[PDB]
Amino acid sequence: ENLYFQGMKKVFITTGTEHYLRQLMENYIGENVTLLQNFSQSLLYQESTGEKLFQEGKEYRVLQSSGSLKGFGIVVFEYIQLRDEEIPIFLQMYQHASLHFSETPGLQSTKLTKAMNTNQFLIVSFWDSEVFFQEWKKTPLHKEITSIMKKNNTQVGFSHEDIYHYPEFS
Repeated sequence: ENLYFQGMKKVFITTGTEHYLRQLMENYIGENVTLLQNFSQSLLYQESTGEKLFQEGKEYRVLQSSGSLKGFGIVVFEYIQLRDEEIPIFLQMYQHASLHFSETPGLQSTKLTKAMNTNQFLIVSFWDSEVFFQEWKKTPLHKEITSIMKKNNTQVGFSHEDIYHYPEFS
């Protein structure tokens, strides 16, 4: 089995107003669901195994994962487009880099994912605070992600870095 193509571990990402997404959370209470927010927008992040079926949001296949979500801090979404020729190289490099994620200060968890049926990749990283993420920007992995993000951008919204935080405590 080639899990790049056939893997069943997924991330679903649904954007919307806080009110809508809080209703959506109510309907999927007791699921793997996290509400995140930034200045513009709210987002629901879920990990699950299987298919989207009728569920909302955009689906990404998880290729590589590390760590575990602690439920606080900031979450960074790095969307990049890879050319076919780059994919084996990038996956190997990322796997080698990931051997050192446990030594990366403030890094809780990472997900390397691919949009279903396309060459758009999404790297999700969970951090204790933005300070730790800003330090990580100094690393070769961040530099190469940034390079690809700029070089391969087809200018239709598939390449961007979005930062979210956990919502106000209620």
